[PDB]
Amino acid sequence: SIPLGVIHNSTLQVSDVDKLVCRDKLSSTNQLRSVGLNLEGNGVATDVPSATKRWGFRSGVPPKVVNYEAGEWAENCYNLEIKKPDGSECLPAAPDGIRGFPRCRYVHKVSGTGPCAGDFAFHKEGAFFLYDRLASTVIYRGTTFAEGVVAFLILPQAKKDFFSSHPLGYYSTTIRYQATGFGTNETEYLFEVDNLTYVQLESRFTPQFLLQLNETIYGKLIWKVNPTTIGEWAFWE
Amino acid sequence: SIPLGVIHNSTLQVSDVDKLVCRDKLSSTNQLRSVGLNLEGNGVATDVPSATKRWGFRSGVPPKVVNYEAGEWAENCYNLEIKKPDGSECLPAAPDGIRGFPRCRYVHKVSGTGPCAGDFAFHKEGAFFLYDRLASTVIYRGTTFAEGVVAFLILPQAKKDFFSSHPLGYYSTTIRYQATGFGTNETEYLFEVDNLTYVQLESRFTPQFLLQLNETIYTSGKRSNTTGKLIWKVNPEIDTTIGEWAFWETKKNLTRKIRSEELSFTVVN
Amino acid sequence: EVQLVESGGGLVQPGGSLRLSCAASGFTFSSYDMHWVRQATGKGLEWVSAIGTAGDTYYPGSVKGRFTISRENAKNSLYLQMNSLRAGDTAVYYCARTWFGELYFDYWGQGTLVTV
Amino acid sequence: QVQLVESGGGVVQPGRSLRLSCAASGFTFNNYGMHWVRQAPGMGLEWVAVIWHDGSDKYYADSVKGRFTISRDNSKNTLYLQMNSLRAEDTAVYYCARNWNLFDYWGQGTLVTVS
Amino acid sequence: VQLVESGGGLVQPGGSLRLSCAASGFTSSSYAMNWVRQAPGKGLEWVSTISGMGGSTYYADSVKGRFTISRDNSKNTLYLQMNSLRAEDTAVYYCAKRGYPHSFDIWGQGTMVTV
Amino acid sequence: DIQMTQSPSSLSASVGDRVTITCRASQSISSFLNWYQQKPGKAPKLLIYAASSLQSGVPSRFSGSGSGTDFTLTISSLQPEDFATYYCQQSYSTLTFGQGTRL
Amino acid sequence: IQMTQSPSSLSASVGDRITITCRASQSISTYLHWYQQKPGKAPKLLIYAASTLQSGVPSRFSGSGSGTDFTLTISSLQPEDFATYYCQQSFSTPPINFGQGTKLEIK
Amino acid sequence: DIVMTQSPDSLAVSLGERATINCKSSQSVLYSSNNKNYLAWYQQKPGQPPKLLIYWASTRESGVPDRFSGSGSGTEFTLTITSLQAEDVAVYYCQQYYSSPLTFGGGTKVEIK
Amino acid sequence: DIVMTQSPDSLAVSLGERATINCKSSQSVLYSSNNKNYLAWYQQKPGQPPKLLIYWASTRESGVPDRFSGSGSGTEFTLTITSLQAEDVAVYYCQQYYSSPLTFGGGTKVEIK
Amino acid sequence: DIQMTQSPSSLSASVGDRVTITCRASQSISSFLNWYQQKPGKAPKLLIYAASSLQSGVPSRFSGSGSGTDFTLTISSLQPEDFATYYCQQSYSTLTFGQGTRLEI
Amino acid sequence: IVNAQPKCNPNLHYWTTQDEGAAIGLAWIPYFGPAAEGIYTEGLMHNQDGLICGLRQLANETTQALQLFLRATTELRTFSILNRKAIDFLLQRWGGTCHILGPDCCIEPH
Ligand SMILES: *[C@@H]1O[C@H](CO)[C@@H](O[C@@H]2O[C@H](CO)[C@@H](O[C@@H]3O[C@H](CO[C@H]4O[C@H](CO[C@H]5O[C@H](CO)[C@@H](O)[C@H](O)[C@@H]5O)[C@@H](O)[C@H](O)[C@@H]4O)[C@@H](O)[C@H](O[C@H]4O[C@H](CO)[C@@H](O)[C@H](O)[C@@H]4O)[C@@H]3O)[C@H](O)[C@H]2NC(C)=O)[C@H](O)[C@H]1NC(C)=O
Ligand SMILES: *[C@@H]1O[C@H](CO)[C@@H](O)[C@H](O)[C@H]1NC(C)=O
Ligand SMILES: *[C@@H]1O[C@H](CO)[C@@H](O)[C@H](O)[C@H]1NC(C)=O
Ligand SMILES: *[C@@H]1O[C@H](CO)[C@@H](O)[C@H](O)[C@H]1NC(C)=O
Ligand SMILES: *[C@@H]1O[C@H](CO)[C@@H](O)[C@H](O)[C@H]1NC(C)=O
Ligand SMILES: *[C@@H]1O[C@H](CO)[C@@H](O)[C@H](O)[C@H]1NC(C)=O
Repeated sequence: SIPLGVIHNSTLQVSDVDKLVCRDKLSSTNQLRSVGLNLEGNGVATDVPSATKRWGFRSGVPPKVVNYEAGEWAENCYNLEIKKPDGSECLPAAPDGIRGFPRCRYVHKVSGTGPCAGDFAFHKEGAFFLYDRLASTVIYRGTTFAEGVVAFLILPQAKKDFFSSHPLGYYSTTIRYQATGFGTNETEYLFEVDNLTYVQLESRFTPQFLLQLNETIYGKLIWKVNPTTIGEWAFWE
Repeated sequence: SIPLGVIHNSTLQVSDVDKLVCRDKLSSTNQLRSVGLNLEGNGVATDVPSATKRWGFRSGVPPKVVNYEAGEWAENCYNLEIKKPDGSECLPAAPDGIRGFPRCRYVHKVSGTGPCAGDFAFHKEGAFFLYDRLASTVIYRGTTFAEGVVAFLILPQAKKDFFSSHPLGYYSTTIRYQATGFGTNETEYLFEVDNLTYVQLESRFTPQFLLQLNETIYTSGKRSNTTGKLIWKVNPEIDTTIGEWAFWETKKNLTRKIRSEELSFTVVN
Repeated sequence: EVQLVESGGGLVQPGGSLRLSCAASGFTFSSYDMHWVRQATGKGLEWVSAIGTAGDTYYPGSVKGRFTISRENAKNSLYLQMNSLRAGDTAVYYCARTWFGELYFDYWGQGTLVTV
Repeated sequence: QVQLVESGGGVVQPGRSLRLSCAASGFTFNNYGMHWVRQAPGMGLEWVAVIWHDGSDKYYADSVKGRFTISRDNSKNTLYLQMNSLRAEDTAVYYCARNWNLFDYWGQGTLVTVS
Repeated sequence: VQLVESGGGLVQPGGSLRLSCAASGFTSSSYAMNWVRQAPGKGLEWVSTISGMGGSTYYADSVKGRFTISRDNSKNTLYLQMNSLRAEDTAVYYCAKRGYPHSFDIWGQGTMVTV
Repeated sequence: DIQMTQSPSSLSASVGDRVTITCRASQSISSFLNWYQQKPGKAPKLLIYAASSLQSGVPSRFSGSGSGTDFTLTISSLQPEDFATYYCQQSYSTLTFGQGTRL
Repeated sequence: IQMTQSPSSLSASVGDRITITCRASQSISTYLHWYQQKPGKAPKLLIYAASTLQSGVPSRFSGSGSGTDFTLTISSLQPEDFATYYCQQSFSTPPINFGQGTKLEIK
Repeated sequence: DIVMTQSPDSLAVSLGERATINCKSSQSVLYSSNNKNYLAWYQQKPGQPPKLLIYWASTRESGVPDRFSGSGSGTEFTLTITSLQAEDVAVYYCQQYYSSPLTFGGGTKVEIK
Repeated sequence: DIVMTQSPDSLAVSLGERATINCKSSQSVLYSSNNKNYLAWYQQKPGQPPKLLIYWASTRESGVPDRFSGSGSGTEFTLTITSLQAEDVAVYYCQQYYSSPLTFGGGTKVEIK
Repeated sequence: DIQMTQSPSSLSASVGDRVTITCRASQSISSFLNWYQQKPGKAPKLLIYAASSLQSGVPSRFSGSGSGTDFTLTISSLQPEDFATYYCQQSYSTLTFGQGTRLEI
Repeated sequence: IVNAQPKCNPNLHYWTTQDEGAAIGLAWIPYFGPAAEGIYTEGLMHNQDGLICGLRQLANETTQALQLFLRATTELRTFSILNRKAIDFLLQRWGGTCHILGPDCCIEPH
C-alpha cells in the first residue's frame, strides 16, 4: 500500500485508491515514475558532523535495495571509507550493481576509524541512501551516496513536459575528512586541506568555507579555525 | 498455468483458466497470496531417519527458488551440516537472501559425514525446501528449513477475513543429531544428548520422546564417565507404540507417558 | 575397547605395489568413517586417504591415483592398496577412525612402517 | 492376561545340549527385551541371561559367559536359551521375564535337572 | 472401490461425445483420475488426466487440441468431452485413478466409442 | 521421446514354469516402470507399483524386477488366471505403454 | 552394583506391621524394583520405581526409598504375604545381580 | 587449504610448570554457523600411535587429564599443560578438520628440564 | 598468487632408477572448464637455457624422451623419470600459467650416484 | 504487543516535593515513550517527548529518563496546578497509552 | 477431499509478514525496527477444516506445475509468479474485442 501521487494540471494530489477517481489515466507504464528526492532539500543539516549523527549501525536486519528511475541533484554527497581500529571492514563492500550517486556538487569523502557495532549502517531518520538509481537502506563502503527518500509518481497523461524536458556543467568537488570514533557521539573530524595540513571540524562549517580554508592557510598539523551565523540559508537560497 | 486456488465463502474452488468465471473478483494484488504448506501437515513421516531418505543428491540441475508470502508453523524443521568424509563441502553455502525457516517447534540439526554424489541435494518427493519466505528445490548448508509445497491463493474480498486476523509463544528446541553415510540407504544417526553421550536413533523415536530421553539420561543415565563417548541403544519397553499419532492427531492427549524407568539402555560395542 | 591393528607393512621396490590391511574390533565397523594417515619419520602426520560408510573414497593430491582404499565391512577390515610407490611414500601408515560424523581421529591403530 | 509358558526342561546328564523355549502371548514380543532367570531348588534365584528387544544384543551372567547362548525369533513370539554346556550345579528351575529393566512378568518355571 | 463408465456409442466422424466416469467407494475429488484408451487389438495409450481438484488438465499429444476433460468433484464424476472425433478414436475408453509412478491402479469397466 | 519395447511379443509356457517378460526403454527411466495385467476382454489390472514393488492383493508369485533402462517381470508358477496378456507403462514422460505381450 | 536386603530374615504375626529395607552399594535414584515370590511359585513384581506400585499389588504393599537406601513396608500382614521378597537395581543393568531376600514367615 | 603451523618446534621446560604450544592456521577454522573451532590436538608419545587430546579446540577427551587445557579462537590456537609431568613428554600435533584436505601441523616436542 | 614449492631440494638417485620430483602449488591450478591442469615442467641442464619437458601437467614435448612423465592434479604435481640416465642430471623447475604472475618453483637438482 | 504499565496507579504527594512516575514496557522500546498530563475535564497535553526531551513551553520542573524498557518521569516541585492524570505513550509500535496515574494532594 | 493424501492436518497455524497498515510506531525504521526473527505475525485458522485441508491438497497438486515452471525459467530467484498470475487474469478477462454481453467479457449492462 505504497502511497502513489497523481500529478494532474501541475498539482500533486496523492491517489486515493479507495475512491477509484477517474480523472487519472495510466495510458502507459512510462507515466509511472519513481523519483528519489534528496533529504537535504527538506532542510536538514548536510555537513558531515551533523549528517553522521543520523547514520547508525545495527545488526540482524537484512539490507534492502529499491530502484528509483529519476533523481535530484544533491548539493552534498558522502563517501565513507570507515575501517575498524584493526582495519577490519566496517561497511559492506559495494555490490556489483551499486554505483556512486551521480550529480553531486560536493562529495564528502569521510575516511577514518570508528566502532562499528552493527553489521550494516542504517539511517536513524528512516530515509534511504541513494546510489545511482538504487536506493538502499544501508551504507556501502567506498560508494558515494546521498541521503534521500523515494517517491512514486504517476506522470501527467504522457504530456512528457514533466521529467522528459525541463519546463524551467557538472563539476564534483571531493571534500575529504579524517575521523576517529565514527558512528558514536565522541567523533572527531579534521578536514584534510592538504597532505600535511588538517583543520579540525565544527558543525557550522559549510563546503564553501572549507574550500576557502585551503587558500586561508597560505608532523601533520591540526588547525583550529575561527571565521554570527554562517550559511543560515539552505544551499538553494 | 500453475493452479490458482480461489477461496469463495470459506470454500476452496480451484480456478478454471478458460472459464474466466464472472463471480471471482480480484480487487488488488494484496488478494493474491502464495502459501507454503509444510509436508509434516500431510501425514508424511517427519523423523530425521525417514525424512533424510526423501532428500537426495543429484548433479547437473541448477537450483531454483521461489517466494511464498505466508507459511505454516512446522513441528519439525531440519538444519544440515553435512560434510564429505574427507571434510570437503557437500551442501552449498546459503546465498545472502536465504535465511532459516521462521517458526519451528523442533529444529533437527544434523551434522555428520555422508557420501555426497551430486552438486546439490534435491527433494525426491518433488517438494520444496522452505527458507524464510523462500522456497527452494535445493538444501542449503546450515540454514533451518522445513520441507513443504507452495500453493497460490486468491484471498476472499480482502475484507480482513483471511490471513489478516486469527478467526479462532515461539519456543524452538534444537535436537542435535550426528550422522554417517548421510544421503544413502546405509545411514546411521546418533542423537546427541550432550558432548559425551550419544543415543542410537531409530525412526520410532519422536521429538517428545527424544527430549524425555535427554532428561532421563541427565537425571540417572550415568552419562559422565572416563571410558569415552557413550553410544546407547534405547528402547521404550512399553506395549504401546511410541508416537504413532501425528502432532495434530487427537491433540496429542491421553497419550501414555513413558516414565523414566520404562526406558532400557544398553551400550553398543 | 576399540582396537585397530595394522598389517602388511614391508619393503617395496620403488614403483611397486603394496597392500595394507587394518583389522578393527570393539566397535561397529560399518558405521564409522575410516581413514589412513601417513607419518613420515621427520615430516609429521599427513592424511593420506579416507573411506566413507558407503565405500566412497577420498584422497589427497599426492596419492590421488596411486592409492586405492577399500573397506570390507563383513570381516571388520580396512584395505589400502598402494601402487606406483615412490621414495616419498616411505613412512609409518596409521589406520584411524574418525568419531561418528566428525573428522577428528579419535582412535589410531598401532602404526605400520613401509619403506620404498 | 499375558502368559509366558516355559518349555524344554527334562533330565540331562552333564555335557549334552538342551534347548529351552519360553512361549509369549498377550503382549508384543518385538518391543520387549527378555530375561532368563534360574532359581535354584532352595538356594535362590540367580539371573542367567538377557536379550535386547530386537534380539541383536545379548548379555550373560559371569558364571555362564560362554556356556549359555540366548536367542529369540520375533515372528514366532518365542525365545530360546541354548544350554550348550551342562554342569551339575546348573540344575534348577528356569524362569523367563518380560522386560529388560524390570522383571514385570515371570512365566511359570521349567524344571531343569542335570543328571 | 468401483468406477463406472458411460456415454459410449455411435458417433459419426466429427462431432462430440461426453464420456462420464463415476466413482463409487472413493471420493474422486481427492484422487487424480485418468482416462486410458485401448484401441482394439492395438494396445493401450493414455489420453488424458486431471488433477484431483480439477486445476490441472493434461492431454496426450494426439488429442492435445481435440479433447476437453473436466471433473465435477461434487458428484464424484469425471467427464471427458471428446470433440472432433477422428477415425482412429474408435476404441474402448477406460477411466483410472493415479498411483505411485502416475500409475493407473483402480480401473473402471471400459466403454466403447465408435466413429 | 522415449520408446517402450517389450522384447517377447508372444510366448507360450505351461503351468508351473519360470517365465520372464522384459520391457526395454530407449532412454533410461529411473525405476518408473509399472506393469499391467489385462485379462482378455477385461480392464487392465496394475501389477508392479514401480519396477519392483508388488501391488497389494496381487499374488506374490508375480515378481517385479527393475533397472535403469531394462525392466523384467517374472511369473513364478503360471497359474491359469495369470496366462492373460501383460503391459508395461513408463512414467518418466508422456506415460506411454509398450506393445502388449501375449501369453 | 551390589544390592542387599538389610533384614536377612523376618518373622511376624498374621496381621503384624512389618517392613523390609534394601541396601545399595551405590546410590540408586528411585530405580529399585520389588519382587515377591511365593514358595514354589514364579516371582512377581510389586513396585516399579521403589514408589510406584503395580496394578495388581495390594495397597498395603507400599514402600519408599531414594539414593542408597530403599525400604518396602507392609502396613498389615496377610497369610499370603508370608513369602520371600527381592530388590533389584536398575543403574547397572548388564550385570544384574539378585541377592538372597528376606524369607517372611510367621512370628 | 589451511596449513597448520606450530610455533615452538621444541619446548624444553622443567616439570611442574605451565607449558604452552602455539598453533597457527593460515585461515581461520572458526565456523560461523555453530561458532565452534574445527581444531583438534593429538599427542604422540615415542613409539605409540597418536592419541586425541583436545577436540573442538577446547573440548577435552574423556581419558585426558584436566592438566591438558586447550584454548584459542579463529586463526590461532594454543594448548596449555597446566602442570607438566615426566609422563607428558611427547610430540603434540594440530589438526584442522574445517576443510577438504585434513592437515596436521608439524609436531612440537616437549622435553623435561 | 600461486607459489610453487618443489618438495625435494636435491634428489640423489642411482643410474637407471626411478626419480620423482614433487611440486606443490599454493592454489589449485586445475581449470574447471577444460579439466586440464595449467602446469609445465622445465629442465635446465647446467650451462644451458631451460628446456620445456612437460606441459599441461602431463603432456610431453615432442623432443622430450618417453622417460619423463608428468602426473598429478589440483594443487600438487609430480614429474617421474622412469629411467634416469646420466645425461638427465639437471635442475627441474615447475611453472604455473593458471594465474597472472607465472611463478616458478625453486629448482630441484637430481644427481646420479 | 507492547504493554504499557504505569507502576504508581495512584500517587498522593504534597506541594514542593520531588515525585517520580515510572512507566514500564513489556519489551525494550528505544526511547520512544511520551508523557502527557491531562487536567480533569480538559484535553491531554504533551509534557515529555522521546522520554527525555521537554516540549517547548512546559515548565522545566518536569523531567524524564529513558531506556529500552524502564522509563521515569520526575516532577521536581509539585506546585498545586501540576496535579492531574499523567499518561505514558509508547511510540515504538501500535501507540498504546498507559493506564495512567492521577497525582493528588 | 484430501483422503487421497494420507493424513490431513485439521489445524493451520500460519506465520506471515506483517500488514502494512497495522504498524504505526517508529519501528518501521530499519535501525530502530525489529530484527529479522521478529517481523513475523501469527494466526490460527483451526475453525474451518474444509478450506485449509482442500488447501493442502491444492498445494500438493500445484507443485508439479510450479516445478515445471521453475525448470523452464532461468530465474535464480523467482518472485514474479504472483504478478504473472495477475497479468494473466487481466489479460484473460479483458484481453480485447470483448463483447458487451458475452461470455468472453465480464462487462454487464446496468
Ligand atoms: C503429493 O501427494 C501424493 C499423494 O499422497 C504423494 O504421493 C506419495 O509419493 C511418495 C513418494 O513420491 C510415496 O512414497 C513412496 O512409497 C513407496 C512404498 O509404497 C507406497 O505406495 C502407496 C501409495 O498408494 C497409492 O499408489 C499405489 C501405487 O499405484 C496404489 O496401489 C494405491 O492404490 C495408491 O494409489 C502407499 O499406500 C503405501 O503405504 C506405500 O507408502 C516407495 O516404494 C516409494 O519409493 C521408495 O523406493 C524407491 C525405489 O527404491 C525410491 O526411489 C524412493 O526414493 C523411495 O525410497 C516412496 O517412498 C507415497 O506412497 C505417495 N502417496 C500416495 C498416497 O500415493 C506425493 O509425494 C505428494 N507430493 C508432494 C510434492 O507433496
Ligand atoms: C555518548 O553516549 C554514551 C552512550 O549513551 C554515553 O555514555 C556518553 O556519556 C556520551 N558522551 C557524550 C559526550 O555525549
Ligand atoms: C599528496 O597526497 C596525494 C593523495 O591525496 C598524492 O597523490 C600525492 O602524491 C601527495 N603528494 C605529496 C607531495 O605528498
Ligand atoms: C544400499 O544400496 C546399495 C546400492 O547398490 C546396495 O549395494 C546395498 O546392498 C544397499 N543396502 C541394503 C541394506 O539394502
Ligand atoms: C536436555 O538437554 C538440554 C540441552 O539440549 C539440557 O540443557 C538439559 O539439561 C537436558 N535436560 C535435563 C533434564 O537436564
Ligand atoms: C559441551 O561442550 C561445550 C563446549 O566446550 C560446553 O560449553 C558445554 O558446557 C559442554 N557441556 C557438557 C554437558 O559437557
